Amino acid sequence: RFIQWLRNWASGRDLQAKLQLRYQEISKRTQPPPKLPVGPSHKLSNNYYCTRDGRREAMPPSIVMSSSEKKAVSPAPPIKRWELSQDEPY
Amino acid sequence: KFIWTNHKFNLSGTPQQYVPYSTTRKKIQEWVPPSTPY
Amino acid sequence: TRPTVRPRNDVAHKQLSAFGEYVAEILPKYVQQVQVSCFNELEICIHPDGVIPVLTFLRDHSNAQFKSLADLTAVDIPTRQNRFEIVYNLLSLRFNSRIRVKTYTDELTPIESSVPVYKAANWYEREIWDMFGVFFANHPDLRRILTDYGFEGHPFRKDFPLSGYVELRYDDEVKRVVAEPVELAQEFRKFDLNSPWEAFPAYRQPPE
Amino acid sequence: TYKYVNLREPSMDMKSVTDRAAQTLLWTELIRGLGMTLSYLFREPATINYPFEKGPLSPRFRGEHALRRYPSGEERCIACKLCEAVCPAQAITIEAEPRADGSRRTTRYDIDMTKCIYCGFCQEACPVDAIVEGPNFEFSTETHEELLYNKEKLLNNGDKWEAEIAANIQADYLYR
Amino acid sequence: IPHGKGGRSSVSGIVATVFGATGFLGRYVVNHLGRMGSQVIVPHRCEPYDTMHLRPMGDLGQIIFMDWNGRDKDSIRRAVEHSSVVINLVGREWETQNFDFEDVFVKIPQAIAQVSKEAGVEKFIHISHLNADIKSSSKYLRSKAVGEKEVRETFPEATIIKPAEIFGREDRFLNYFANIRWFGGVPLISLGKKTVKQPVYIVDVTKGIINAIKDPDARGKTFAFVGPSRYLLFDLVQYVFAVAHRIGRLFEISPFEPWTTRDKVERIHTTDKILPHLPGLEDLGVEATPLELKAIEVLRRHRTYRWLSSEIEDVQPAK
Amino acid sequence: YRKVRFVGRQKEVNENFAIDLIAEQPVSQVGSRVISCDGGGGALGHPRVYINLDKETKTGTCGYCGLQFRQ
Amino acid sequence: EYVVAKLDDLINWARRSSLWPMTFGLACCAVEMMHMAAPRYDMDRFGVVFRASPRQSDVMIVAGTLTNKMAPALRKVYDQMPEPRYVVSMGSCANGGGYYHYSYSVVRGCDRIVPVDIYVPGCPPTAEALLYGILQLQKKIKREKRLRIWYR
Amino acid sequence: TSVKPIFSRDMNEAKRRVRELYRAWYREVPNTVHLFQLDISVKQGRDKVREMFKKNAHITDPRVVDLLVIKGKMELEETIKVWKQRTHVMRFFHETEAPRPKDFLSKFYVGHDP
Ligand SMILES: NC(=O)c1ccc[n+]([C@@H]2O[C@H](COP(=O)([O-])OP(=O)(O)OC[C@H]3O[C@@H](n4cnc5c(N)ncnc54)[C@H](OP(=O)(O)O)[C@@H]3O)[C@@H](O)[C@H]2O)c1
Ligand code: SF4
Ligand code: SF4
Ligand code: SF4
Repeated sequence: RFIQWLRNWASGRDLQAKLQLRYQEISKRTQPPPKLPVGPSHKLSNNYYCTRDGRREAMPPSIVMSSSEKKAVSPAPPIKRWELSQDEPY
Repeated sequence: KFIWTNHKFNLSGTPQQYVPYSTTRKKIQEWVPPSTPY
Repeated sequence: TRPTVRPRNDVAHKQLSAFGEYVAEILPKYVQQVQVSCFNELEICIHPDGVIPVLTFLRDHSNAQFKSLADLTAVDIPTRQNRFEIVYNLLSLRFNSRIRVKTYTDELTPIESSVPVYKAANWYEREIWDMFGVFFANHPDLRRILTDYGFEGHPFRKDFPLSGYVELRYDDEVKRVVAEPVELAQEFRKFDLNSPWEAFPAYRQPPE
Repeated sequence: TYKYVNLREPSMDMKSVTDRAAQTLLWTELIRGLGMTLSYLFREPATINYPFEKGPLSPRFRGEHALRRYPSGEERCIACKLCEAVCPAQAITIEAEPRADGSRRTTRYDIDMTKCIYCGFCQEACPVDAIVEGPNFEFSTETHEELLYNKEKLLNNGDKWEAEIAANIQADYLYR
Repeated sequence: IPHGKGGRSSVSGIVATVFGATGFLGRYVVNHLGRMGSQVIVPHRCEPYDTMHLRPMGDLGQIIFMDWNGRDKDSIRRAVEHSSVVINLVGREWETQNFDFEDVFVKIPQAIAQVSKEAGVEKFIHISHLNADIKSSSKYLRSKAVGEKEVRETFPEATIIKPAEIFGREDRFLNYFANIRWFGGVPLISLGKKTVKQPVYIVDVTKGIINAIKDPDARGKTFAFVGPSRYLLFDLVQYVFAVAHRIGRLFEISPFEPWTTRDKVERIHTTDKILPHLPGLEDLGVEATPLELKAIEVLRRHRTYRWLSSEIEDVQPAK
Repeated sequence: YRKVRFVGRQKEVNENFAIDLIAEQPVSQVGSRVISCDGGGGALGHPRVYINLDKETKTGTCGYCGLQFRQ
Repeated sequence: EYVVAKLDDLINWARRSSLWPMTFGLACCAVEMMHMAAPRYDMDRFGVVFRASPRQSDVMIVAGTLTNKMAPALRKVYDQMPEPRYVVSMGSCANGGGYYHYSYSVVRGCDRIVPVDIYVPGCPPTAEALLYGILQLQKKIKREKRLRIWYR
Repeated sequence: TSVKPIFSRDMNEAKRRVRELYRAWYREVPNTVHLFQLDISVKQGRDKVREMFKKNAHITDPRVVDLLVIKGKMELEETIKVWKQRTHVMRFFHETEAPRPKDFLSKFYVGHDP
């Protein structure tokens, strides 16, 4: 009609992606009962606390404090640069 | 059961605004003096 | 142990042993302790004398850059006999690392501003004067930020009862908004959560 | 990696520079969008016409409080003093004292409705599964003498709809 | 029984009631009971919204409102039944087109001197005026000195009060002047003779009550309220132009709330300083407040900045 | 003294009372020794607790549940 | 005689049907005010046009948290408003202060500073129990300016 | 005690200092008293200043007497300018607050165990 392409005379054209989704193509509801699995070492006869151990780990290891061919060691290697990452990088 | 029949509202003064109160038993239970005789 | 326990990495912990070995080597007039946090971070315990000095060495060098100052802060500990604490925190852009610099103090002893070394300690030093009470000398400006114009208590230290000492309320008897002592409508209940048995053996305090 | 934006140079030749002098002086741009991309009004408005129509929600929503009771009623709350002790804001206030038979229940239960920050920490600590955030935004009365709740305001406010509540949990309780 | 400290959210054991307590005086008393702790039951007549500017006065659950008429003998009996002290400021200026004004100082102060006496109030209180004398004056000033006679019969314990001409903040006494931009200031009556009265500052009166509110030991024994020094001059009407550098109304406007070409003009010049033997103030003290210093505040006009005020007064004589 | 606050406000109070609403229950029986008290339906109700009724005539309703229970 | 009480079906229907609310953005609650003037629930054009200058308003609104240093500012602004003014707080922090109610630098409650009328309760009230809180205030004018002139 | 003092050295330059900024206060009370459009007897404004400076009298030490100053040196920034709106100032002179008994027998009838 005469108002359909006058919406298409600007901003290119869409007619597929449209702001209000109001029409169909949505998700309906939660129909199914789900079941959430428990995997991670949940079983018996083996899983034994004191091998899984999340916590109980030591105090911060010291270094020489009060009471040699050094290369001027830096804390780590310096950073190598980045690419220019072809996408349309200009 | 144990739920209503019709309904109510959130009303500003209905007259009933419910204006809450305290729900508890008394506290220190003051002493009563003795009666008429000396 | 693997599935739920955070996998460690050694390499990061070898170097930050070295590179921190020798900044107790080349500035021994100042640095009084150094160590390695088990997560691969460093803490340099420095006398209050060097503050402008040490950073300035950390300010430029070809073996340690540390140009980016991230976080200045404080902690205030009673029963440390010198109350407060500073912690500077600096990122060296080239070498990808964090090295924190701890310097103690008191209220009365001044500490000297870091402002000519970095211009980003401009605010972070105005603040602390409000909260804890530490007084930074030779600071281009010293004023009141984060707080109202009335608080004479310097709150975040450990003696300020949470609700401050004056509630506020407006009355129409004249035309101001005036200040009457604090009167609450609920106690602020104090619960008590600290459970016995000392679940941590590794941190076990000295036997005594 | 990287990218470089706003790094370009004009071409500098008389086939181009007309195209940039047919732009400044004739306004061939600046009518491109707002001569057009504005209109483009011909789309259906999006409005939820409020007093009648209303918008979406989910079964996990949070809101006005309740206290359920089983079939023939027990006042499901046992006064175990938990939904009180995880409360960040410290709204809750509970005072038990042994009821006549000897089963324990409450006396005062008061949720302040100003302090409550709407966690979802008091829906999730109750082991006997009593106290439940309702899905109705009925609120807004005209006096702060009010919103403080007692016990016997809550129960009704939670027996006014239990057809709403008792059908949400049985969607949601299979996940947690 | 009094607990704790008198700041706010405290007790201090006294209930009260204050009738009236909307216009100038009553608003300014309750504000001194919304601090030391109380239970101030303030009723009011017709005004739903004019009473709000009051509410941030008591902390929470202290002051509480009712509705009443006052010619119904029940409306005063439903409230007071629980009370300790009850004062009464009620009454006003000009005769109403509805209330005939004759007994509103007679029947009303008695209508609340009904079951209050019966029901077991105590330390009941009422107001008088320094200038009201049962000799012939003044048509409004009269009927007020009847209450001192007629009403005192009931409730042998009163400690009924007798203050002077008062100057507040929003008050209408000293404000009738300086509203007088007009064909000119014409004193009353074009004579500089008997001005002025004892102009006590509204704080001291409203600090008197709450000083007698549990005094103790003033009941039946009436007091009168000293002014500052000393009497005063004509200059008071010049003093107005010395510094000034020259509820439930309506939607649009009213029909009559005038300057009243009636008692009003002659009520201000009635002077009659009266008996010293009344205790009457420092005993109930400790308060007395001047004029020269406290009259800038309440007076602010179209300069709003300049003051530079050096001019004072002796007393003046008869002093 | 306190009682002048709800004047005209109609004083919300609880029409029903559970102080005892319990005793109207047909106190059950089993014919066995110890029982499972999980109430009000599975996984909505008190945690499972097992009570012993051997007295003569009594029971024990676990005290979460309240509902009069015995053999 | 009866003309007055029929007149207040005009003036007491005019002031309730056009409101010019000020707002205070301060804290989280401001965003769930905006969405009242966004098109979903459309505040304006249901009779209430949104923010104007301090002088022209009727109903000011307090969002957010009121520290010490903001109290001297509010009190002043509430004054200048014309006569037919109200104060409708909202959010759990104008009612007794959300949390922060035990802090040092937060005024406790914002009723203490002004004579507040209607309340609303919760971090952000859900952009609904806002409007539900106004359709209280357009129903909280049942009052009559009759029976002050015309009784006493 | 060995720590560097702040400004003063012992008690004299110090007690030259407190004498000093007194006048900056004493010379400027009143320019404000017309500026905020607050009304008081200008002599009050010269009583409080002299009421405060006499308050902390027992101070035995430098670096305390310098500490207090650094507060006092500030305020003249805000007040001599306008960073306060009438209600950060007048709070010095407490108008509304009902009196404290401070005597004995006036306590014993009001309040428990102070
Ligand atoms: N002590 C003094 O210096 C002095 C000076 C002048 C006059 N007075 C008298 O002492 C008291 C001071 O009054 P004021 O300064 O506050 O001025 P006011 O304008 O008379 O205040 C009285 C308030 O109570 C209301 N009122 C009038 N008659 C009433 C009645 N029978 N019952 C209930 N309310 C009534 C008035 O109108 P509404 O009914 O609408 O509330 C007004 O709201 C008054 O009795 C006054 O006549 C004293
Ligand atoms: S509901 Fe859960 S938490 Fe709240 S009281 Fe009853 S038991 Fe204790
Ligand atoms: S609702 Fe949120 S805030 Fe109110 S109690 Fe439960 S958790 Fe604490
Ligand atoms: S919760 Fe407290 S902070 Fe978050 S919005 Fe409501 S009021 Fe502002």
